[PDB]
Amino acid sequence: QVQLQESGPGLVKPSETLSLTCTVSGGSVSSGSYYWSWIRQPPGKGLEWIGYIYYSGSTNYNPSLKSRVTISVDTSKNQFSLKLSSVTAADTAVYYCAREGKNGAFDIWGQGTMVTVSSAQPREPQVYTLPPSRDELTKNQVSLSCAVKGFYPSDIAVEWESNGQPENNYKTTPPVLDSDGSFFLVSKLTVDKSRWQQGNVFSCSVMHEALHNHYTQKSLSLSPGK
Amino acid sequence: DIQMTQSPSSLSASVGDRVTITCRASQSISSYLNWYQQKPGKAPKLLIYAASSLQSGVPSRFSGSGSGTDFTLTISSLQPEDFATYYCQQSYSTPLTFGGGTKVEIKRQPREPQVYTLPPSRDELTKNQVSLWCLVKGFYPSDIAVEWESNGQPENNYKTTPPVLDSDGSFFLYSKLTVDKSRWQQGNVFSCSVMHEALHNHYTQKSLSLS
Repeated sequence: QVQLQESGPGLVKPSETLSLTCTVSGGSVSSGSYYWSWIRQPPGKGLEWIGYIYYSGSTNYNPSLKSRVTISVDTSKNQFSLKLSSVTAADTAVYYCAREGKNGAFDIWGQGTMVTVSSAQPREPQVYTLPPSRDELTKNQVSLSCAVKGFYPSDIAVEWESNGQPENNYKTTPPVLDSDGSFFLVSKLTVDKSRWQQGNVFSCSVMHEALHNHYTQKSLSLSPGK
Repeated sequence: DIQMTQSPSSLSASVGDRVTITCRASQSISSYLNWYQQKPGKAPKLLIYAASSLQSGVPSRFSGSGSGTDFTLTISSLQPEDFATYYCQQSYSTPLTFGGGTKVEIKRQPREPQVYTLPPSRDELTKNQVSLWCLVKGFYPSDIAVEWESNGQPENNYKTTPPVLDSDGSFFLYSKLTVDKSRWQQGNVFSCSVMHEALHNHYTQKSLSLS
C-alpha cells in the first residue's frame, strides 16, 4: 500500500513563507495518471484545494492562492513540497497532501499537519495528573485525568502508557482557548476499578514543540503505602 | 469557480435508518463527483468516485446516485462506526471544490450525566492560582450547559471544553474553574452546576471544598 506523510514547521510568523514537504513511500512519485496535490482545512472549517503538480513539473494552482503558492517535485527523493509566501492568520489550517487517482480523485491522503500562523511565542505546556473522584469508585470503571494547560500553539499530542506499554482506552478533548490566549485540554483514561485500587502506575505522555526534546511524562497512581 | 451546495448541513439518525445527503452544483459536472468520509481528527477517506462507483474496501451499504447538477449519497442501514462528516467534491473543472459538509450524528436515548469534582493537583499549589475541575461524563444528548458558583454568586473565571464523544456513545467534558490560591486554602466551598434534559428537574450540583 502507498502511504503519504507530511513534514515541516508548525508555527510560522506572519509575512513569512510556509514550507511543507510530502514524502511518498510505498510507491513512485514519477508515474503518470497521478496528480500530487495539496488540500488545507482550517479548524472547524471546510476543505480548500490548493493545487497539484505533475511529475514533469507542470502546476495548477487555485487562483485565490496564486502569486503566493509554489508546489514542486523532487523525483530523486520521492517528494513534492509546498511553499506559501506572505502568510497571514488566514492560512492557519491543517494541510493535507494527497494524490489524485486515475479514477475520480484523492484516493490516498496524508495524515495532516497543522500549521499555526502567529507572531506569538511558543508556550511550554504544564501537565497535571488527577486521580479519579471518590464518588466514581462506586462504578466498575474509573477515569484518570491528565490536564495539559498553558501551551501554545494548539498542535499537541497526548498518549497514555503503563509499564512501558500503551494504554488505548482514552479520549482527549480538543484544545480550548484559555483566557490568556494559551490553550488547554484534558485526556481521560478509563481503566477497570480493580487496576486503580491495586496500585497500577499509569503514565501520561505529552508531545509539543515547545517542550525540551518535544516530550514530557507525568505519572498517576493510587499509592497505598502513603 | 464552481459552488458546491450540500444539504442537510447537519443531521442525526438512528441505527439502521437510510441516510440521504444532497449535493448540488452551480453548473453541469456530468458524473465527476467524489464522496469522502472524514472522522473527527482524522483525514478524509475516499468512499465513492465517479458518482456510483464504490472504492475498494468500502462496505456495500454506501451508494451514490446522480448526474449533471443533482447528486445524492445514501447509506442504507447506518452503523455506529459511520459517525463522521461527509463531503462531496466536484472533479470536472479547476479549481476543485468540496461541499460544505454534512455531519451525521447517531440518534439514541437520553442518559443521566455523572458529575465529579476534582481538586487541584498537588503540583499546582506552587502557583498563585489553582484550577478546580468538574468532569461531566456519560450524558446524552450533547446539549448541555455548565456553570460554577460560590456562596450563591456565579464565578466568572472558568472555561469548559466542548462535548467529546466517548467509546460507549455518550459524551463527556471537563470544566476548569481558576481561582486564587488564597481562596482555595481558606476553605471556601465551590459548586459545579449542570443543566441537562436527562437530569431530575433538569438540574444538579456537586460541591468541592478543601479537605
